[PDB]
Amino acid sequence: ERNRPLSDEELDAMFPEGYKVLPPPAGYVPIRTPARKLTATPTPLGGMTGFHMQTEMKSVNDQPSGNLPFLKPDDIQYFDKLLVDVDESEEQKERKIMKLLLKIKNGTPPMRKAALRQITDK
Amino acid sequence: PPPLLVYKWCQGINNLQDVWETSEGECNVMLESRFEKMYEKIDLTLLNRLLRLIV
Amino acid sequence: YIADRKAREAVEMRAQVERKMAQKEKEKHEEKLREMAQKARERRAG
Amino acid sequence: NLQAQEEEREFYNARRREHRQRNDPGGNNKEKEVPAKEKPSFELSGALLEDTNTFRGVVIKYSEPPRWRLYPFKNAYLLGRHPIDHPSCSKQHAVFQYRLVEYTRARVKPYIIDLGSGNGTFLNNKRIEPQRYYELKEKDVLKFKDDEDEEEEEEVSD
Amino acid sequence: KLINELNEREVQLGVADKVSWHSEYKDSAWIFLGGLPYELTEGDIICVFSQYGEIVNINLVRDKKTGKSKGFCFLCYEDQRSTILAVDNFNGIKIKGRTIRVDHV
Amino acid sequence: RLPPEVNRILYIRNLPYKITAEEMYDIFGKYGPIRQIRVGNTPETRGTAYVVYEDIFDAKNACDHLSGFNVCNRYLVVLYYNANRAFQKMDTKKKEEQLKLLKEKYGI
Repeated sequence: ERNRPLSDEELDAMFPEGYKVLPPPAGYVPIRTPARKLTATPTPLGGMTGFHMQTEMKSVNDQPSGNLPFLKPDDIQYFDKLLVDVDESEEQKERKIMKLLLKIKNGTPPMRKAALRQITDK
Repeated sequence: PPPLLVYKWCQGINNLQDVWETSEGECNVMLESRFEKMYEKIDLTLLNRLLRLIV
Repeated sequence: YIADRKAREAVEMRAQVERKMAQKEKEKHEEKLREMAQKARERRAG
Repeated sequence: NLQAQEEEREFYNARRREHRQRNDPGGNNKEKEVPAKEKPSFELSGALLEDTNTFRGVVIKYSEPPRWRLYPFKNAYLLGRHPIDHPSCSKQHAVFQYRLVEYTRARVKPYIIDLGSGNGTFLNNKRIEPQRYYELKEKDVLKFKDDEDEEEEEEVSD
Repeated sequence: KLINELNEREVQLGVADKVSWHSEYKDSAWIFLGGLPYELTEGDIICVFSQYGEIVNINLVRDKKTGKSKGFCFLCYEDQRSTILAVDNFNGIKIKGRTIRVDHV
Repeated sequence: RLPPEVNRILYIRNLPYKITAEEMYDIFGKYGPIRQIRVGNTPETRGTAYVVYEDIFDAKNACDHLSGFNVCNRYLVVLYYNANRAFQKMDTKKKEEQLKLLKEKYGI
């Protein structure tokens, strides 16, 4: 079913533009290959975690500009491009300005109205 | 609940080791008091460093 | 502020101390257990 | 008057029943009602990892006693040939289902159960008959003519 | 499939028991299991449906010549409340990938 | 015993720009073998990555324990990645050779 193994062209088929495939090592990759065998093997082995008491930066992003009505925790995947604040340098600016969708989806009713017209005339 | 605390407190006293024995001249002392002004005397600057140890 | 800086530093030092004293113990335990196992296998051979 | 009717009936199990109810294939040895992981039973014992009871495995290749790994039992486990079996074994004599090791409650205690592997399995070089849970005690030995390996059990202490 | 939505209109509206449409019958044990898998047999369906009662006798329809199931069985329990329980409960069930149907007779 | 929407792919964010794929493979390598991993090298997508495993339940245990997990000063955003969306950049083709092979080797 959906768990059927995949190919690198099939891999390039799913994800959108602008991402790179990485090996860090050949060795960590060999860890990933033994990982299957070691998912059984190293889970049966010594392991644990602990914490120490010690005194103590914290970045994060909502959607800031002026207002930008709120993003559900999932919708980030769609609207992530709006989160980054890089601005003012073509088509990428049309997709970027097209996030007025977000204003249609979530927001106050007036934002939905005005947004709706603005996208109609565009 | 508070009254149950009173009960834990009484039987807590009565379960102490040799608590009531006056044979050798032992002496028990109950002391009740308040901190008087406690809220009002907390120092904010200090309270900040004290909270930095916690959270 | 001074007390906080020096204090954090001191507790940190004490931390690396406790860790350093801990790892030696762990390795001693693993070596001990491995010895018990090797002795067990030897008792299995004879 | 040899066969009156050619079909008759069955009154027997169906392959899709036992199939669907156990699948990794279909497996055997569904866990009994008791089975519980060992770590949480060390939590009801009030035991941090220092004083906790963890069963570590020890390997010796049957020809040479002279670790390929070391295995915890704390995280039941399906001992089999390699994919289905979790505890895969390179031994060519192990049937596709060889045996199983289930921790049960009687206290949290380790148990070994043979699946009726065709060759059998030797315990302290003394085999056990199939289809009953056999408690294991620390330092006991397992080997799956057909024995290429050995195994030992250890509680974590010292 | 229509059953489960009748039980939802029966529970949602606060039908309150005896006016229940299992009181439609009161005379009948035998139940109808359609949409059954062809690999199934007597002992099996007995083992699954003796859950909610004790089944006295079931005649599963199996084509006379080939001698294989036509895909459904008429069953008979020892108890009616077992029938009411079984129709109202065991329905919309997955078996071997296919959802069986049950109802009175 | 799983929600259908989750998939073998996880979108992971709140990453540093210096972060190394060594830490990546190590950390994420707990739950199962990596199918592979991508990382945005592009001005907007820098700081984001996608992880893909040989099995879904791998990823399930991952998002279970890795939920809001920490690296450096950061708590990573761990979400199950969507499907479809932008795909057709690639095509459906190259089925003919492989299907001819399975039709040849096994003869079926």
